[PDB]
Amino acid sequence: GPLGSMKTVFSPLHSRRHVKTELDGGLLIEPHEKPSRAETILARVKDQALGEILEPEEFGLGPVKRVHTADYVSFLETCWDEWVAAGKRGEAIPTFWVGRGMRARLPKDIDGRLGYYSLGADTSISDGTWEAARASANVALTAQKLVAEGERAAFALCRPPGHHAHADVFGGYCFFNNAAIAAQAFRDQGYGKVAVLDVDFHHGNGTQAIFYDRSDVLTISLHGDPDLVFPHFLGFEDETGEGDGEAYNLNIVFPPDTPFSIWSQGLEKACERIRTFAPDALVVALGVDTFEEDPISFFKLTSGDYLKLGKRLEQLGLPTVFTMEGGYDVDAIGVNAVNVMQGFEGKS
Amino acid sequence: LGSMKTVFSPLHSRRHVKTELDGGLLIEPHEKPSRAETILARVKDQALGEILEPEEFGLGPVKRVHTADYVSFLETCWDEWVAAGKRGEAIPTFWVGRGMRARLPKDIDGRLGYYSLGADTSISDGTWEAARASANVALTAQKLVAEGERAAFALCRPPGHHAHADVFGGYCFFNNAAIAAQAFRDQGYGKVAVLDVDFHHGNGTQAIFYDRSDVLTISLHGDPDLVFPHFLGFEDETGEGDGEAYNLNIVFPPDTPFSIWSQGLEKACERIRTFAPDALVVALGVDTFEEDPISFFKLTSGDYLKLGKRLEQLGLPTVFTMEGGYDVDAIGVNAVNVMQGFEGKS
Ligand SMILES: [K+]
Ligand SMILES: [K+]
Ligand SMILES: [K+]
Ligand SMILES: [K+]
Ligand SMILES: [Mg+2]
Ligand SMILES: [Mg+2]
Ligand SMILES: [Mg+2]
Ligand SMILES: [Zn+2]
Ligand SMILES: [Zn+2]
Repeated sequence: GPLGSMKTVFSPLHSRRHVKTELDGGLLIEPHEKPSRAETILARVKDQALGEILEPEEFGLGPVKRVHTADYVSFLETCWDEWVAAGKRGEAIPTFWVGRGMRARLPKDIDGRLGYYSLGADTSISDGTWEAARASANVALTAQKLVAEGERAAFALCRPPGHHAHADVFGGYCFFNNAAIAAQAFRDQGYGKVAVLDVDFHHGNGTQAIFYDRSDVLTISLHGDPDLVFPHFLGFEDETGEGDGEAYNLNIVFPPDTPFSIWSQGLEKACERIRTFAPDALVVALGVDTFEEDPISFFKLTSGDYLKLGKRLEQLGLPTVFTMEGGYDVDAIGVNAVNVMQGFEGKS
Repeated sequence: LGSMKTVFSPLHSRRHVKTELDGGLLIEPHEKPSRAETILARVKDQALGEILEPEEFGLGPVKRVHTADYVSFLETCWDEWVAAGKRGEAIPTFWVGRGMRARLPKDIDGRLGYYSLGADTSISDGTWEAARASANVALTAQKLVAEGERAAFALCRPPGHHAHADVFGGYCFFNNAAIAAQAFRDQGYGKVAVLDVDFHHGNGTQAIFYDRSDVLTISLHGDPDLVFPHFLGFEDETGEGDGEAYNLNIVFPPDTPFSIWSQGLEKACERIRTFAPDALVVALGVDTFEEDPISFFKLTSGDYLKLGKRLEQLGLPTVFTMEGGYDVDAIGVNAVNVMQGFEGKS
């Protein structure tokens, strides 16, 4: 496509995930991660003529299982059917989990397995969750293929998001780690080193965990202080990797009310870390829940700041896949996410 | 025929939560105040023995079992929850998933998950007061036995046996049975056995004494592959370190009746005989009952008389702590039948 354009991959199958309940503050509420998020971004991609929009190819479970365990993939496929067959009347929500002092032992019971495979209770599973998660991973893999076959960049309009999912744990509205799947696909195709930069408001705990003992995939996240927000139990600045991965994970933490003038100092530190890592490809886990009107987050970026973010990311000079993560003010989510892509393409 | 004293606190009614997460829905809680009131009414109706209010022992004996940080959390959780703007009862949303750090966070939601093993045990106003009262009920029962009674009935509510040193869940906050067992040890009883006949595994009691040989922990329960607590309670868990061979789990499948369950009871009694303890704590649940709404054994009301009789034959100073049992219209008959069987009713 012409200079100033970027392709977007989008699957209509995201609408197969449309849960009705989310545990929040002790109540079952309307979920934050709703289908209109993807539809609003897509409409803005079309309205601004960002570039070609294409549906994903089907890559099968192979590339997903380069990152996720077979038992976990099997669990996600059967969980809903087993839940209904066991007589439960609500959506599939964990009630019990492996508390501190208990065994990490897989039980037969579906409630037990729900808790074994989860890190939170705000991510209901229902009919179509499996199909939407599969399509979202294929969206990311199709974007990776576009870039591997010649595009400078591509936008993977993933829903559900991915960066909170571990090799065998779901939560934070995520099931398959689309960013990690794209990064591993780059590695499997002969890209020697890959960086994953997580600019979503929340820590990419799943991505950090998946590559934690590796030096061939650099993981960086900017996020709200986990002492104060999800995911609470990872994301601290003292987590720098393990074994061969020591010095190849970087967390940058910010307090409530942080604006772009401060957040972008952390962005500059992340970009300098990417420069010294010198990767062959970049995956950006993009959330716009850093926005000043986001209902669940406490940074203060403006819509115009997303143009600046995209410009700065283009200056890294790397083949780049963007995977859509969070962002919950639906009025502005399309403007904000597409502003990143437009800034990358030279707008403003 | 014989008499047994019962300790009961009216402060149990301070815990009266409205919601329990169950099957993806917020339902009426199973662990409800009428459980304790129905048992107490039957204790009075049968003239089992004197009924006493608990003494206030303070937090010393509780902190012999539970960590100071956990005890502090339980006192402030509800106030912090309300001040943070939450509109429901206090229920964990996130926890330490496999692969995350066991690191205590500042946030109240984060601490709720750190200190819990499940989301079915809502916290609200008065939970702290009722949990403190329930531990005092167990400690008063232990005092009665140490001062000469053969046995005493601690009519605890909330129950206790699923609580670890620093984890609440399964309707439990303080491990009343563990607190009573440790009180026996602290008063010079060299060996103590804790026998858990509740339908569910006493995972908290197991964890608290797991590396210890001075407190023998035995539980009969439904197979954790199939029921709470799922991640402890298996027969291969026999202890750790010096505690090796001082934990015994006996597991049964759905539909198990007393004629089979009592064979496991006999194996537990033989292990207790060779251990030869100086005191016995029985974590007593009657959710082994054939009509219990969340459990799958098939004991009848008359079987609880036989259970009480068999426990008396151990010949030990015995504290009964009330745990589960959720078929309310039979809970009084069932629980008091254990005490009356202990005293000689058949
Ligand atoms: K982030
Ligand atoms: K790494
Ligand atoms: K038991
Ligand atoms: K033990
Ligand atoms: Mg179950
Ligand atoms: Mg919070
Ligand atoms: Mg009944
Ligand atoms: Zn986010
Ligand atoms: Zn029970």
